[PDB]
Amino acid sequence: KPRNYQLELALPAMKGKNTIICAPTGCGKTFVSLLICEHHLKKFPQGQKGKVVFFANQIPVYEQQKSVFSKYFERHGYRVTGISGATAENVPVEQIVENNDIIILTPQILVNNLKKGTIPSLSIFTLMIFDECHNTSKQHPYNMIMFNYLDQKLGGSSGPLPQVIGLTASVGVGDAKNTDEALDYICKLCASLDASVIATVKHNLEELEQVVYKPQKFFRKVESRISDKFKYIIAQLMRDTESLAKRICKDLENLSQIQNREFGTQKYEQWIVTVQKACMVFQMPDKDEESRICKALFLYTSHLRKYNDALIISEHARMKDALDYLKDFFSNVRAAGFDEIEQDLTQRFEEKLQELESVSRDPSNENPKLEDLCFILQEEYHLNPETITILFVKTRALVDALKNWIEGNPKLSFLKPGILDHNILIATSVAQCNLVILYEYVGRARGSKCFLLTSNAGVIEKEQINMYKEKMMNDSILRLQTWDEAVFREKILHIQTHEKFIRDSQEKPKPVPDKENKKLLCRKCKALACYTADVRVIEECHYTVLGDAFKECFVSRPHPKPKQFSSFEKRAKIFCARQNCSHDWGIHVKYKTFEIPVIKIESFVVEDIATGVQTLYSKWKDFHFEKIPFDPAEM
RNA sequence: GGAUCGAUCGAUCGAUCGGCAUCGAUCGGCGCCGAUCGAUGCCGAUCGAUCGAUCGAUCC
Ligand SMILES: [Zn+2]
Repeated sequence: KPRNYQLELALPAMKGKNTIICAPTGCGKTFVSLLICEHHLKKFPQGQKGKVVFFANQIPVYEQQKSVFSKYFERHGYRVTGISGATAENVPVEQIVENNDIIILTPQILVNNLKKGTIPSLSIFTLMIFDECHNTSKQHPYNMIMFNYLDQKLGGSSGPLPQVIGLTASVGVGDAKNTDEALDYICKLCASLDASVIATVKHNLEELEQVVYKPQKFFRKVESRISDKFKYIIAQLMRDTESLAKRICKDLENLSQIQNREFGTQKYEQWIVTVQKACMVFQMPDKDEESRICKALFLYTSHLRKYNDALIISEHARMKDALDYLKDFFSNVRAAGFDEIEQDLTQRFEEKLQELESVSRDPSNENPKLEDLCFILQEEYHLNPETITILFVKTRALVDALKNWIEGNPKLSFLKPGILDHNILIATSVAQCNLVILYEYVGRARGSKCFLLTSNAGVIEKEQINMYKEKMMNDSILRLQTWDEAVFREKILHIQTHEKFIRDSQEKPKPVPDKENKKLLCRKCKALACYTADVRVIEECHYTVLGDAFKECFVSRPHPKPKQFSSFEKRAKIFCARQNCSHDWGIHVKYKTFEIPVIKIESFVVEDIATGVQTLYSKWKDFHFEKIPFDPAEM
């Protein structure tokens, strides 16, 4: 039922000016959006009809919004549909838009439509609502819609432009340190989303706080381990692994430039990735030993990264969790290859494993962070026996690992399997949520706590300046609400005109396609896969090979999660077909009826025929060559 | 497969402050010392811009 708080938040969009409204709940935002839909469609007289469009970023919020919009719009004679990825092909989108009003499409569909040529203008819609509207920052699908609207408006061909109301729970601060910078960022958001009103609660603050989460920050800066025997053993393992890895390259230190590469840190992982991408462009002209040293090194660097991830886990989660992580990696990599390099590294791991299992089983080497995490979990489960603890870690490799520690520690018995009837849920990004714990990271039942366990004070100072930024954002929101309307309209017109001018400034022209027929090699294996003359791009994004000689150069493996993206259908994952390479290459797909595997340039390297230089690319847009479109008449 | 966002970290550049090292100008005392100003190199603290890596999430 609509209360005075929702009507006070929904007041400035009744007049007909765009808003960036802020409600801290989700159901209140949904009710306000439904109220704006009701008042906006009911204001039209006979002979005209409105086309209020709702945008939802993710699939579950799209399904929730589609269910709510279908449930409420039953007694008003209003039709409701929503389009998504599994709905995109089905029937053509122009017939859905032209024969309905309340489209709840996800924004990437509209971005693809306005890029294609369908939906010739944004003036068909009469109101536009943006769920989670502070995402309109840079190159977002919401921002692509807003760039289209600003090019339609400021170009001089503006017609019946839609109202551009928003929906969020936080305006955001960004890279702002002073109050003028926060005001500049909020004005930049208001100009990019093209609004002159920021609606927030100013009078009915008493009934607002009945659903507000209101966290209680309880930071605990607690020191790390002292007796690092496992770190000593595996650090010696990286030391002699890197020393034996220098028997094939005499300039491994000259490949990278990131110094202070201490083990167990993200800086070491960055050094490992940089030295892997530095070795991956190897051009020794023997072309038979080159595959051998590239395969050997790649095994060395994947072992090094696996060891570094083992100490990152052992720093955060248990010692034994690092041991099972390394044992699982060696068990999965033993079946992939049986050469001298793999056997040598595996027999080195079993020659260290006899002391590794002795060190890991020692109960005097437990992590102190896990000890006081168990202590605080014990005391909050003792205070209340129905606490749902959310646990935020940095990586998914910890997500099961801490869970195994939850399945390993005998002092706790009220913790239950909840890896994401579940007592504790451990995840990485986002319900009751009575307790939140952030383990080295940076709902209902009000009175919640948000513990933060870090071995560094930088995260504590970041959360302190985050609280200062929240207070300063609320102060800048009140300051912008105190301003006059016409000066704010002139300000957002100036800011969005400067934004449109600097957007048209960064319009790079078409790059030229390189005329040579370049050859693609494996990342880890350096085998002849295909030439670029046989590389056809299908829908200006996806690339494939129609070569008959390419068909025997790969092998198949069953896909764990097939899912029909766009008009394609996944069937299997393709891999390199050799003795001990087994490198990922792409994915087996069906377009309409053919089975032509689509590759990714991420797991490939590009070599030219004349110069012979090997180039490393991560996205297909960075690759500039003769992009011949895929013709179905050939194969 | 392709795109998008967020957190941490790295590289480069610029700005503010402090410290070390070096070269010149003025004043005072008995060639030496104290003070300030001007310039260069390095490091530390903070901020901004660009690029990248990892991790996570999202969409098509
Ligand atoms: Zn291969």
